Amino acid sequence: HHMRIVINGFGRIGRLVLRQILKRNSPIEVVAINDLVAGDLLTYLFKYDSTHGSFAPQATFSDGCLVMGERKIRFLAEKDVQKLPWKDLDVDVVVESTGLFVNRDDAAKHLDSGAKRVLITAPAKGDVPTFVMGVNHQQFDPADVIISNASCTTNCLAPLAKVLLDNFGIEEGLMTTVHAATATQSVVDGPSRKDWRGGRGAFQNIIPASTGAAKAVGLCLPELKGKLTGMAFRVPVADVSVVDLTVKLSSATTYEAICEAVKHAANTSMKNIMYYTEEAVVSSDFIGCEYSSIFDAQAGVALNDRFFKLVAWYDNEIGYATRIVDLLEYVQEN
Amino acid sequence: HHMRIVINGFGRIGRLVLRQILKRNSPIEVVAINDLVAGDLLTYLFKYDSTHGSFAPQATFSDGCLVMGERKIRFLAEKDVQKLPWKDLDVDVVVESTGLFVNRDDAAKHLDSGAKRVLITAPAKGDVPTFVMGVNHQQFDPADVIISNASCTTNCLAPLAKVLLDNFGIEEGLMTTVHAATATQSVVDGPSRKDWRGGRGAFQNIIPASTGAAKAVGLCLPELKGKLTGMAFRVPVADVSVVDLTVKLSSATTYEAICEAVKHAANTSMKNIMYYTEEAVVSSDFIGCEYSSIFDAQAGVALNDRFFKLVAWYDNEIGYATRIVDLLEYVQEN
Amino acid sequence: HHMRIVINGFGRIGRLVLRQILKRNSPIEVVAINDLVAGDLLTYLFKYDSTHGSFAPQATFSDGCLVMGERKIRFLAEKDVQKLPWKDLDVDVVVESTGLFVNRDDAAKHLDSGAKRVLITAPAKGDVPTFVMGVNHQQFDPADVIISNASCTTNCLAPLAKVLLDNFGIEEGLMTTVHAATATQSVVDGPSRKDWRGGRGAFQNIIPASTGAAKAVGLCLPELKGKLTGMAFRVPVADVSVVDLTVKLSSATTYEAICEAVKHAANTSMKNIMYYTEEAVVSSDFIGCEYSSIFDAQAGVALNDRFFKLVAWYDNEIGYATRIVDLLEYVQEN
Amino acid sequence: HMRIVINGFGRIGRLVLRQILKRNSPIEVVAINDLVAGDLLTYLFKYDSTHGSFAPQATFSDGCLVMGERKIRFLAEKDVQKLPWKDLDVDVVVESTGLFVNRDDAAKHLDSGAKRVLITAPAKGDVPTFVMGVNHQQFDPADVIISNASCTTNCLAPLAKVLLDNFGIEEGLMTTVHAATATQSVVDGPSRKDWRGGRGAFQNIIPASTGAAKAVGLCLPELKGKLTGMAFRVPVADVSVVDLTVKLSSATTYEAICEAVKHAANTSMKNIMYYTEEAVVSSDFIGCEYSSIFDAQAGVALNDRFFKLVAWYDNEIGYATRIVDLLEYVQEN
Ligand SMILES: NC(=O)c1ccc[n+]([C@@H]2O[C@H](COP(=O)([O-])OP(=O)(O)OC[C@H]3O[C@@H](n4cnc5c(N)ncnc54)[C@H](O)[C@@H]3O)[C@@H](O)[C@H]2O)c1
Ligand SMILES: NC(=O)c1ccc[n+]([C@@H]2O[C@H](COP(=O)([O-])OP(=O)(O)OC[C@H]3O[C@@H](n4cnc5c(N)ncnc54)[C@H](O)[C@@H]3O)[C@@H](O)[C@H]2O)c1
Ligand SMILES: NC(=O)c1ccc[n+]([C@@H]2O[C@H](COP(=O)([O-])OP(=O)(O)OC[C@H]3O[C@@H](n4cnc5c(N)ncnc54)[C@H](O)[C@@H]3O)[C@@H](O)[C@H]2O)c1
Ligand SMILES: NC(=O)c1ccc[n+]([C@@H]2O[C@H](COP(=O)([O-])OP(=O)(O)OC[C@H]3O[C@@H](n4cnc5c(N)ncnc54)[C@H](O)[C@@H]3O)[C@@H](O)[C@H]2O)c1
Ligand SMILES: [Cl-]
Repeated sequence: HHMRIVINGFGRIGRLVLRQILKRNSPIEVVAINDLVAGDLLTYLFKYDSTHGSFAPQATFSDGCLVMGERKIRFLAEKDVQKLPWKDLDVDVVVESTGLFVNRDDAAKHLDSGAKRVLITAPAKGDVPTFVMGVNHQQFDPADVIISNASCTTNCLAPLAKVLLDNFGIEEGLMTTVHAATATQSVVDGPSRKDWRGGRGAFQNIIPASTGAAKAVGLCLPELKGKLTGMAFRVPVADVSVVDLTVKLSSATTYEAICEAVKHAANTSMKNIMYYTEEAVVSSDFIGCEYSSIFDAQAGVALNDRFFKLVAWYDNEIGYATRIVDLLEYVQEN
Repeated sequence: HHMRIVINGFGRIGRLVLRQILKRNSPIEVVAINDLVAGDLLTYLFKYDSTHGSFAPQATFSDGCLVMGERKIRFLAEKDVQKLPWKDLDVDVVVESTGLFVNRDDAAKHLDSGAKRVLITAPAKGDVPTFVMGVNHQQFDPADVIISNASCTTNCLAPLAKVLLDNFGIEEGLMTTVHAATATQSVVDGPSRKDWRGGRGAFQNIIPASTGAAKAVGLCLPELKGKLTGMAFRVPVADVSVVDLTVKLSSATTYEAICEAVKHAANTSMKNIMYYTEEAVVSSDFIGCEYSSIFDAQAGVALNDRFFKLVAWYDNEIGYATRIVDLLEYVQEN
Repeated sequence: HHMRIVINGFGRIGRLVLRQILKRNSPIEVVAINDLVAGDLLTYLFKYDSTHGSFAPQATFSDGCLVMGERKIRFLAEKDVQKLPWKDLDVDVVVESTGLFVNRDDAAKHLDSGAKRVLITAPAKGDVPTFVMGVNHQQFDPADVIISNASCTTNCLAPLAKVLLDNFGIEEGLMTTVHAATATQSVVDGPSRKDWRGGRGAFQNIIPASTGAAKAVGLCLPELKGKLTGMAFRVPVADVSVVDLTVKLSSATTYEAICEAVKHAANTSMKNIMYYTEEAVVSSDFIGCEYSSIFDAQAGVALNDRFFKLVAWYDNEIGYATRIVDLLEYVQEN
Repeated sequence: HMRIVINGFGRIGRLVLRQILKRNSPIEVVAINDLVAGDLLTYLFKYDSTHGSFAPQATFSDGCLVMGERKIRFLAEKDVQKLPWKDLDVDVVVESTGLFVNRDDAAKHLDSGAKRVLITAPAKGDVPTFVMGVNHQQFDPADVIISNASCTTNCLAPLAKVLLDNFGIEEGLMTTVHAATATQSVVDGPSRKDWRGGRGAFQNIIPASTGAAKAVGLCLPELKGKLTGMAFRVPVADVSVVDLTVKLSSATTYEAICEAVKHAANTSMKNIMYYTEEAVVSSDFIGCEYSSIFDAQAGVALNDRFFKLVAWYDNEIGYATRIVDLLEYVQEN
């Protein structure tokens, strides 16, 4: 009587989603894993992780499956999309995490192959409902067959933006994310058609990049439509990012009142989504942290009673994968 | 009568100051070099540089001097300040680049040892006039015996702030600098009494840090007093930093008009101080660049006709060292 | 009764030694911690670690002590050694991990201040017995008041050398260690009187360095005197190193037989000292690993039946700190 | 003059063009083939994170790389058979994609009209392999498909030849501590050939195999079966170092080795080997054009026959310079 999912794309997100499913003993049953390489190599990448340490030492690859005691997850290596056997496997939700099927027309092919629902682990183009846990996820409708979990940056900015919005109101906001390197970057200078800068050596450079997170916050928080914009800098760390939010609030307030508002949210409405800290934290302190947004109280500054610069950390890998598991469990219960 | 200077602290700044003096064939004569290690080791660090490449292959250390053809610079290794022979060497300006004499009372010890003037290559505490080339350096008075060149970050933000001030006015400004690692940081987690986060491993972490640039810009541009605030993030690159300036202007404008104002300033009032580019630049492209502030036209964003986020690069080593040589030559001419 | 120790130098090794004492619930009682800064900063560095994650979340700094439930460790900040109160604190062993008292005459001052024994966490100059767990530690004499645990590299090479010696004999051995960066290195190019190359930017360079491990192995394994030599390369990783041992054995053998010899030792005589793996391991896979020497079976190569190149990993921080605790527990029982 | 084309405008392809221009070589680059448009390729040629900016007046215009009066046609064909080497007067195709290392793959350039193909990597099959300063004079004008070996082979082979000619070699085991390359990953990902090579390049020391030791046995047949080796990939963007443990055939001293290498660097190995006694680190060789820089102070001696020797090389610039050197030698022969 549990939820049957498959993971399409066993990458950073796909593998860590399975890790988080196992780490919490979720009732979700992972039925199949699809990627481009054989299961023995995927099992290796699942067991060994340069960022998050080793996992499941007893996990083994046997007979085309990932064997973990009695749990057996079927490995697949199909690229034609239409040849995925979701009808035979009775797939409830496809976790679409390849990074290549962000268009709704592309994601709809999983539905044609027998899947009942599709969860895109990235911002999606087209009429795709997008949810951020703790912000607008209760707006999920059982009739939505293709949904998105937004980006990791949106999951960091949106909760903070909601606390500021509900408590003080927002007039204007300009956001910067100092972002860890991701798989789309290059080890040495190479070509990247969509963004030339992104092909430059990932660990030699601070790399400016665009982001849609600020506009995305305007979708799950419609009162913020047209009030936020942003940019990004890619920097040589392998994981963990930070949001730098410069905001003009609608009401006069103090930095203490903002801290108290975020602290109160982290203990109530934003429980397990936002975290509030006053420690002298650095990025590596958040490797493995599962919150969407960790408010850095000592880092922020106030210019006057309406202009502030606020700092919020996030493990762009683990925090996002955990939100995927949270959203899946919410969809099963609705 | 040429200017006779000495370099106190032959570190990143001290060595690159000598490089830039020689690279331009300046009439400034370096009389002595003071540091904690022998001259043979200092000559080695002068000839080989992990960031800026090898320099002066014919340079050699002989008889306690740095021999470069006919130029001979005396090496010193005194730390008690009071034993430095600046009176016998007829020192016009001491380039104070140890990082330890930022207080005016400490820097005044060079004057007691025979120096006529002291230039602190960092923000200074006390009544020390601070100058930014292209912003307020013409306010230098020959009666000023202890002067400062502000920080590298202030030299990047102040020219951009002046252009914005003169053309559109500034109501509010919130600045973030994504800054390269510097010598005060640590290779692995260690203690840093004044700045706990700064002792964490420099190349494992995004490290939040405070900055005095926003307050310093309010001093050399008094119309911006109380209008600017800022913070910093230290990231794993060995050189080159970038200013992220969120500014609300006093009058409505377009992003194109801002670009045109900076472009024109770089060709006129900010000649050899600011540079304007529209190229797809990343940080390593500015290694060796001598400008104080390089406006990145494609990286910036606009929220509306008064609220913008602007991006300006700087080689925190070479750009600052070049401004030191510029300020010395200006002081010499007045 | 139980052993009372103090940690002189609360650095990478000093903190991880305390961490390893607690992780195994050792009967060793840490009575005092001495370093250069106050206990609140030392507590912060103990709780947060860029390389090994956070630890002891309920640990607090209070009244100049490190409070962990009912365990209370006194914090000290004395550097003059002769003013250290080891007589009043009833100190059995000083864990000397500052890196500054490697000479026996310097370490003997801990005895003059009231300590009964000194364990130097580094190679030591003078008549200091040096021990490698699993190789020669049973040669410890209760009369030895100042002892050494050798280097991290010696603790990796010596166990492997012993297995090769006992099974096949060694005619010649030439060792290279590709070593992680350590606290003696620099973030940017700076002066290093003892080692000019070591002052160059730690994360910009492969940096050649000398090593005493090969000679140190010749002391705890006298049959190898004059048969081993070595060098090192420091590379931009924050932790985990690897030994590259080129060895010509005394008798003909196969690479499979070497693997079986090491694997067999790991299950018996070298239990918890050596580990044997055939996995496709990389350096980060050994972060947190407690073995002194992990044999990388698939990475090594054979030239012929007597000349081999063998690969052995070690977490130079955690592996060595664990051996410190192992040596301390052995000394208590003897 | 000699007319060449560059197939694969990557790290090697671009720096080869950079080295041709830096020396004002008579070689004329007729066309450039890659997967992306010329404007992006022009950008990557002008800006380089490792070796700095170059050719500021260069621009992409009318599908060409324009540099004053030089105009290089840009191509973006992947089907090989659709490359117009017959219409062009192509003398040598610089095969630098990394994907056509087999002779059967390289022979397709000949089918399109090219007169010769130079594979910028170790090649499988009956492909003559040359190392400048070691065996390049064995080049035969009848050789239509040739190889320049690897960057690691170009560092090890000159040192091995000096040791071979002066003292003889009994046995040798080589390790290269190697900079990260384009085949690696920024974060942990799949790599079918070498699983370890897909792990995060700048988080890890990564063991890897190498064929350099066997390749030295080809250009120096007296060393066949006497050398073996391995590699460690480490988090630097450029410059690698060879760690050669060798048993020599005759008793000698470390000073005699240094003097032999120093002597070769001044004569037979001029502009191929360099001899230094400075306190060098890897970044000091960024831009260095020698194939093999002997690090005199880093090496150690065990006895009068067993030594461990250290030789640096810029795996990008040194290799690209040897490509241009080999091309200029082939043109004159
Ligand atoms: N990396 C992050 O921090 C992060 C954060 C939030 C969201 N996301 C999003 O998650 C998605 C996955 O990114 P990632 O970081 O895991 O990247 P990744 O490169 O590590 O993972 C993608 C995986 O999909 C596989 N794949 C590629 N083409 C395929 C195909 N046709 N069929 C099946 N499998 C295929 C690849 O082999 C790879 O294992 C992206 O859309 C990304 O934008 C990533
Ligand atoms: N590094 C940058 O990017 C940058 C930019 C702008 C300003 N600055 C400022 O320039 C100053 C120098 O910093 P740096 O980057 O050159 O650091 P650094 O550590 O590289 O240089 C300081 C040098 O002074 C020497 N020194 C220390 N104590 C001394 C003493 N008592 N007498 C003589 N020499 C002594 C040290 O050995 C070292 O060589 C600092 O105040 C810094 O804030 C640096
Ligand atoms: N780092 C490793 O991987 C490793 C491995 C094996 C052995 N070791 C050895 O362990 C020793 C400690 O090295 P580390 O890596 O911990 O370096 P570290 O710099 O991290 O630790 C040294 C600590 O001692 C403190 N200290 C300095 N002078 C002091 C004084 N006079 N009194 C008290 N405290 C003082 C410093 O503040 C610092 O916290 C060294 O001898 C090193 O060679 C290190
Ligand atoms: N990188 C080094 O240090 C080094 C040293 C010695 C030899 N090599 C060899 O040189 C070769 C090139 O490697 P690199 O470092 O330049 O890698 P790279 O990835 O930077 O360059 C390969 C280029 O070829 C292009 N390409 C791919 N498929 C193509 C196709 N079908 N047709 C045309 N162009 C295509 C790619 O877009 C890319 O720009 C490899 O064989 C490598 O082994 C490299
Ligand atoms: Cl007891």
